Amino acid sequence: SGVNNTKKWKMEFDTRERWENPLMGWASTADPLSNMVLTFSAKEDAIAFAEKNGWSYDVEEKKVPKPKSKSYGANFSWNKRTRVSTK
Amino acid sequence: PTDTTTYKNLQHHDYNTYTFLDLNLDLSKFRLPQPSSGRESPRH
Repeated sequence: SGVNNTKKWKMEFDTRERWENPLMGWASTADPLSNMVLTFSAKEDAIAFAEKNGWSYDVEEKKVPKPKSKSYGANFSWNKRTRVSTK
Repeated sequence: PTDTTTYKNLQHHDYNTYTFLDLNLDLSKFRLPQPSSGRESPRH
């Protein structure tokens, strides 16, 4: 339920091929940018950083949970379906 | 004046398993019509 990891903008690269190492079975790669993650304070900072480095980018809008109406008293309604059968 | 030397709550010695729910059944005729929430249930 913690939300502390949904507060900063992140830049990550497109995932590339990983393959099995014949000796040990380890996951091998040829992608030098496979672990690169950059943190940004604003969407506009991240866009600016990608553009000067010549990287094509896709930007997705931040999703905030919608405000909700919580009423503990609704659990005991006279005539509504919100009445809970158990506690 | 009342005797007030014996115990006058002795009827309960003759109660049985269904005494309470027989009185409840007997008392149904006097009750007033119940209110309604408008639905058959909260839908279980």
